[PDB]
Amino acid sequence: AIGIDKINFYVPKYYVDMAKLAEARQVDPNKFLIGIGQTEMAVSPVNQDIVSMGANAAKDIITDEDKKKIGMVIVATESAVDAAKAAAVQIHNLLGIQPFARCFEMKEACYAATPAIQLAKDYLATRPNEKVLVIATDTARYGLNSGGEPTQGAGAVAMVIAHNPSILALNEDAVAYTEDVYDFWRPTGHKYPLVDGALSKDAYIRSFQQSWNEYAKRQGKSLADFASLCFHVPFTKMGKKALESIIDNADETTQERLRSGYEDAVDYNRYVGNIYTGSLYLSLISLLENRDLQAGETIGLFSYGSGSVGEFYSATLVEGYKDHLDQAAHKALLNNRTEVSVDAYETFFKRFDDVEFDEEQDAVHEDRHIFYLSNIENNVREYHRPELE
Amino acid sequence: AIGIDKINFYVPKYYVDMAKLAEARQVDPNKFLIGIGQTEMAVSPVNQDIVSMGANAAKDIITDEDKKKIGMVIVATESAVDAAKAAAVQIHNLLGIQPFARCFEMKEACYAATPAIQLAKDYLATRPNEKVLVIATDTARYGLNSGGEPTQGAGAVAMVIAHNPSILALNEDAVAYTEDVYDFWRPTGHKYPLVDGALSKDAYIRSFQQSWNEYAKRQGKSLADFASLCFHVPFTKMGKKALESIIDNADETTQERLRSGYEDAVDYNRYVGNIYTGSLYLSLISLLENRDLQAGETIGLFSYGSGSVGEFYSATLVEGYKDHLDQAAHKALLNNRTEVSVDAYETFFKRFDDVEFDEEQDAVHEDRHIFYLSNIENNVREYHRPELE
Ligand SMILES: CC(=O)CC(=O)SCCNC(=O)CCNC(=O)[C@H](O)C(C)(C)COP(=O)(O)OP(=O)(O)OC[C@H]1O[C@@H](n2cnc3c(N)ncnc32)[C@H](O)[C@@H]1OP(=O)(O)O
Ligand SMILES: CC(=O)CC(=O)SCCNC(=O)CCNC(=O)[C@H](O)C(C)(C)COP(=O)(O)OP(=O)(O)OC[C@H]1O[C@@H](n2cnc3c(N)ncnc32)[C@H](O)[C@@H]1OP(=O)(O)O
Repeated sequence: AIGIDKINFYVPKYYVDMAKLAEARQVDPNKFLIGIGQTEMAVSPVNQDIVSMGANAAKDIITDEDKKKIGMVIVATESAVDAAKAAAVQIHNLLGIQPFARCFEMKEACYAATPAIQLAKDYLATRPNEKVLVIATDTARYGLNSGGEPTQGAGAVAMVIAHNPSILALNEDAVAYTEDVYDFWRPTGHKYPLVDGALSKDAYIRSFQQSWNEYAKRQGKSLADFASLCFHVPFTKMGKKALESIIDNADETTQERLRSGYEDAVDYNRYVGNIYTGSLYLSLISLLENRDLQAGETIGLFSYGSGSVGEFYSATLVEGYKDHLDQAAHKALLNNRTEVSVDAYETFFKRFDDVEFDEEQDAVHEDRHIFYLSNIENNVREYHRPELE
Repeated sequence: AIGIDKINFYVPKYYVDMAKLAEARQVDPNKFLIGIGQTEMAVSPVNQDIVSMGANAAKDIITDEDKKKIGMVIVATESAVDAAKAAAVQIHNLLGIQPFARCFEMKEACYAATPAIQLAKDYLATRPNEKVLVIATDTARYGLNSGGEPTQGAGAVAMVIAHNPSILALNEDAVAYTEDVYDFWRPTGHKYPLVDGALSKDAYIRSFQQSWNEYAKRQGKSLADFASLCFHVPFTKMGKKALESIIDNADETTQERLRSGYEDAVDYNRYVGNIYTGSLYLSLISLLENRDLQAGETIGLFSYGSGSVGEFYSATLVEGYKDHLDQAAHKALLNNRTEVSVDAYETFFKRFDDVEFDEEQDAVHEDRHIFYLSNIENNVREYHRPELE
């Protein structure tokens, strides 16, 4: 079998409380806490870009041996910093991976990490001793006082795909569905995306229904065959709606199971926000660590990308997977963050726009053990490397 | 076997004479004609963006049946018009391909089309009744009076990867090489790339030598085993230098053959210019149509992307391939172009920057049989479809 052998995520060291944001936006806190279903929003300091967040997510899961066996490094993102040079090249360099490897970026809104791991699996079919590093990294920025502001987030998820995976085996049953729609897009030149709220909800649910129907038809499967479903989520309230529209015809035993699985799947996302390409895989991490699924059981995953493309596929938990997760490290990562006021968040937000460095405000002295953007000279980004190196 | 079943290209209807450009830039025409090795530069009218050029290259090689069997549409480019929505979705829509397919963009400077076709092959290994559509589309724009201006170009190449290919079977011998270098890049916000001419040449040649060396070592092969080599062409003279750097240690018979093959390979490129991700594949088309290679003979290909990543692989000619090429249509495509003066070229260029439509200057009435950008309303691009539809 081939699948996810290692998985880990990284989010910046700051966050803003959703109830506080609500107060500053003149709305009932519950609108955010319950309406959209978010509790804390990740805030990006200027010294963390998609390159440093991606490297930080991958550094803890690649060993010296892995550095010699990784044949491809794929970065999925819709928050690129260069129009030509793939961020995968910089991360390949920063992580010290062997030179004979392919590095490139994949793009299609928040759907990109899925074809990356699926194709990584296909690439590995004939290479039992090779591995593939896939990194989903993004900064969901809508703008201050914008309609999507409450759903903002930032982070990166790193996955090592290989034979004899310790966590999840990817099955060969994926089915995608493409339909040209303008629910969310960001033309060249625009700092923030153009959104069509109401329309983005309909497109999202339709893509899911269409992909699931085709999948169920081709595999002769039904919801009852899944221990749990894991979806892409712009915010937890949106994911709940998509689930309810599909399990509307499932048995009661199945509905209780899938509804319960969902809450475990979006646990971590409630404290980070939308991280685009990484949202589905952060939810996957949450599900695996917060729920106690049994080995051999199957999970159904739905990946979505505005524009739009949807894909439904399944994976199977591998025996002993619990021993290969980093639950303590993950809870620690989220708990070790510092809450910032809304005014502070707004200052960070404005500085990120212009990439205005400030060693004091980002408190870089505390980041000795991680990768971070230290400066830009002659249009070249310079990164600080973990002290351990 | 799996490989290229069909391949076609499209360049815009205008071009500027290199000798004319030289005179306008106050330099010896031979500097451009012999020095860099370019005769005509493709000029982009505003009604041709990467989506329409890509659709125009694929339309002539997609049959009704193909539309039903294409399960993946991959667009390689470094000239994207949206930071989130993959241009593959628009092309998928324009070409009328069946809904159950994956659509996404791949990026890594001019290297992207290669991992696209290599992964498309790995993807098809277990899907016998499916095909993949790969489209490399770009507009190489450096800026009026810039250092790279003479090497500008625009166009797209479309390839259908399938089982039992009619033209080329892709072998399982690819080896890539990555090395972080700032020879050419374009930070977000920059209209034109930042280049380091001198450095970019050495980076190119080093990547080729490192890739070739590892490939020769792994496959136990030598240049003498190739009927011809085909490489990425920023401009024909650059490819000549790279080739000369390695055939030095080759027999007289092999040097004559590879030098001769090179001239055939860059024939079409002399009249188009650099088209980034599509350059290598345009050269491949040129080689196959202008030379008379025999079935079973092997071609060695070198793909390069600044940043940088290089890959060397081989493919074998399929018996009867000549009957599956479109030399007549290609010669006609290049011949039916209209030369524009340097003044007109500069007007077209400046208009392209701001996407300022001009039905008369772009002469859209002549474009009834092709796809083209007809307008942009509310940040949404509208395209005209061939009348035959
Ligand atoms: C972006 C991607 O990554 C791609 C995708 O998945 S597309 C998914 C959707 N798109 C996005 O996420 C883009 C950004 N989204 C947006 O534009 C907006 O954030 C949004 C439209 C999703 C919501 O913004 P909004 O309009 O201000 O809130 P609104 O839609 O009015 O509704 C707020 C919710 O809180 C509820 N609510 C209102 N006041 C409340 C209160 N006091 N207490 C509790 N609930 C309350 C409302 O009933 C509503 O829930 P429903 O789903 O039952 O209607
Ligand atoms: C961009 C990608 O897609 C990635 C790659 O492949 S990177 C590899 C190539 N890089 C690029 O294309 C980047 C963009 N290009 C550039 O920066 C520039 O166009 C360039 C550096 C390639 C050349 O620009 P230039 O400086 O104006 O021309 P210059 O370097 O002076 O030399 C012109 C050539 O014509 C020759 N020449 C000069 N006058 C001549 C004359 N009257 N008659 C004939 N030959 C003449 C020169 O000797 C020279 O040839 P060689 O050096 O190879 O012997």
